[PDB]
Amino acid sequence: NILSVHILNQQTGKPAADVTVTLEKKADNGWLQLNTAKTDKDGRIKALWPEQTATTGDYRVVFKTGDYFKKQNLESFFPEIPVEFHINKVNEHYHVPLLLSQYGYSTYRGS
Amino acid sequence: NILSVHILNQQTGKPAADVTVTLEKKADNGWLQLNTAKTDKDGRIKALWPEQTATTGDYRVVFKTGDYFKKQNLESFFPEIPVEFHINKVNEHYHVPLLLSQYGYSTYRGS
Amino acid sequence: QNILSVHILNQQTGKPAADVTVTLEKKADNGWLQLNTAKTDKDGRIKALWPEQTATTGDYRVVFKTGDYFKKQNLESFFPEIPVEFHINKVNEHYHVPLLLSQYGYSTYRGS
Amino acid sequence: QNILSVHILNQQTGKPAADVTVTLEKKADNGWLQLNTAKTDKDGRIKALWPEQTATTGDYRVVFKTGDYFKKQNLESFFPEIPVEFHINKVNEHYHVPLLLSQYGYSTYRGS
Ligand SMILES: [Zn+2]
Ligand SMILES: [Zn+2]
Ligand SMILES: [Zn+2]
Ligand SMILES: [Zn+2]
Ligand SMILES: [Zn+2]
Ligand SMILES: [Zn+2]
Ligand SMILES: [Zn+2]
Ligand SMILES: [Zn+2]
Ligand SMILES: [Zn+2]
Ligand SMILES: [Zn+2]
Ligand SMILES: [Zn+2]
Ligand SMILES: [Zn+2]
Ligand SMILES: [Zn+2]
Ligand SMILES: [Zn+2]
Ligand SMILES: [Zn+2]
Ligand SMILES: [Zn+2]
Ligand SMILES: [Zn+2]
Ligand SMILES: [Zn+2]
Repeated sequence: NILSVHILNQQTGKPAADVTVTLEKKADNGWLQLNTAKTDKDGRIKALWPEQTATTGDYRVVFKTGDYFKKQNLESFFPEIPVEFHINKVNEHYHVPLLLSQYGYSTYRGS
Repeated sequence: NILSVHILNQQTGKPAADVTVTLEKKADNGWLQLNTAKTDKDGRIKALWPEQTATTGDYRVVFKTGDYFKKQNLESFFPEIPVEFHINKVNEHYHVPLLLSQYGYSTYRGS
Repeated sequence: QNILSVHILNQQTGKPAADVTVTLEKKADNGWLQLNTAKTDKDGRIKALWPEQTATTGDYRVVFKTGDYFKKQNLESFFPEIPVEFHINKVNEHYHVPLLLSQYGYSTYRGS
Repeated sequence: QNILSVHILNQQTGKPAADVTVTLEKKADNGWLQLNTAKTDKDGRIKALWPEQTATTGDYRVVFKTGDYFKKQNLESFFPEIPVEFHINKVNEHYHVPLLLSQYGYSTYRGS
């Protein structure tokens, strides 16, 4: 499977479990949803890509982090966190982690 | 003006100049553009809000960093960088910096 | 500006980290010599961390005493303190070293 | 899973930083004390950085020799090297310290 994401809560140093994440493909107009899943107990979704071959182009994962903090009775600057990325080789592995705090985050292409 | 953004290029330790940044307002499960501007020689847009009172709700600034890198013949993982945030109080200041590399970034509410 | 500014933004509150002790040291042979110590102000800033002596080129270290900052709030942190080592290759320039801070994560960089 | 792992991701390439020297030191009574040194593999990893000797609680630091890493590519960096200090309260636990590296900025955290 060509896409994995995970969330590490930088305030606890522990994974953010049970966080909804969506995957969309950029279309000519707007976006098209490909999948949705929730991070597991290790804050991971190891296989977020649906059962379909990928094409080169732009994609967007959206980590629903607002809800995750809301459940802890915590406020956050971000209602959710979209990350847009480009696939240029269709059978490569893509890894998009999120390092999360209430009022800041980091994301990168992981190994 | 209630919204400032700036971009620091972590690969040079210098500001990212002449980068286009849009501002959108959330409305009916879609987004509406309110303004667009370019970071100055210091990587800043001091006054990104249009000349109209802000309303509470969710907003999205989109840093056009894919284009910034492509002009330098540098590949980037991200075609652009959207950041969504809540504006709960219409008259206070919102500062949304971006720390930028080709394959990673950080954003946060600034002071 | 002063040759050296530092500030701390608490990423968990989205507000500056006030009253955090920060030291400045110069590399001296295989060790370090303290040049100054100061505390972030109410905006999380130390606008002028260099003491009133001429800065020389070479390597330096700021240590953000963040373990203590979190301990006062009865919060645990992975880092007892956070050292950042950097170059001062040119004494005619301004050096800005921000710290973006969480209990189990941080970022630092050369700012403007 | 080892008491201590570290890895480096070069955020300018989106690829691991290979063959980077990393030391590990303990905060002993007589000063900082080297316990081990190693080099990241082709995946940017040192999965087992602890020496064979039993770990105790206390303060430790890893120093990623990134200055050298960039100098081999004829690239400048703000940091001669990057120290990261951290607490080990439970010797039975796994401690992971990734470094996300750019020439003029980095991020670190306690990983899973
Ligand atoms: Zn992962
Ligand atoms: Zn959204
Ligand atoms: Zn693309
Ligand atoms: Zn992966
Ligand atoms: Zn992979
Ligand atoms: Zn700014
Ligand atoms: Zn977009
Ligand atoms: Zn909102
Ligand atoms: Zn501001
Ligand atoms: Zn402000
Ligand atoms: Zn500052
Ligand atoms: Zn120290
Ligand atoms: Zn130097
Ligand atoms: Zn400055
Ligand atoms: Zn690792
Ligand atoms: Zn050192
Ligand atoms: Zn300790
Ligand atoms: Zn690990």
